[PDB]
Amino acid sequence: IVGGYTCAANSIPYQVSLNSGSHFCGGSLINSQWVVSAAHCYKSRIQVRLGEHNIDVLEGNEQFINAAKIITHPNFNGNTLDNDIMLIKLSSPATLNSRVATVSLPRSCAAAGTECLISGWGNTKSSGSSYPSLLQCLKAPVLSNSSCKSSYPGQITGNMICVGFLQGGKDSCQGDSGGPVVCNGQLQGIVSWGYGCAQKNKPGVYTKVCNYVNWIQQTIAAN
Ligand SMILES: [Ca+2]
Repeated sequence: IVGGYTCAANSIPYQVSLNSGSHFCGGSLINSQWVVSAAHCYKSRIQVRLGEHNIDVLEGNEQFINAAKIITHPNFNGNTLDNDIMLIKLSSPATLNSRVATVSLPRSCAAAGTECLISGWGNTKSSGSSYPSLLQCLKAPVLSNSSCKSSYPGQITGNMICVGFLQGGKDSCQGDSGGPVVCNGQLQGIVSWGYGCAQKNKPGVYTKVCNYVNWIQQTIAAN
């Protein structure tokens, strides 16, 4: 997250880190046995780390649980990033408490202008690199389809939204991928793609979760 602030410890209790030796992408817990993330973050072995704030220190709130099943959307397209969404089933259920909690799926899609909270342990610099140990937060609004499609002509499908700022300076980046965009208590976005991070006139683009509630529910019931 570029241009953000350090979240209060354990204030984002549905955020997960996906780990394969080290943190590589984010995710959100949506029920006790299932995490949702981005399909472009796919790898064959993943450990899910819940209850994290500082990813470099063991703090005593953490649960580390191995993924048992990894399911990418059947129509994910690696060229356009359409349908960039993946579900992970945990090998044993997470135990829900004050530091580990689910986030609701969306009851409807969101209005332009809606304010949201984006979080993750991705890159924090817009020139260079630096990955933080402490979770970072950023508040940003859903952009109208007009501002989003003008930024990326021909590249925005019906399953994508833009959230962020056209002046640059504040955005998600590498390592935030798969993490949550939560607006009025509902998971509306998954960090997906963009041109660079925090560039003027190039806001982040996010998978539009309100189109996938049926797929998520049907996949959970079947597995
Ligand atoms: Ca920790």
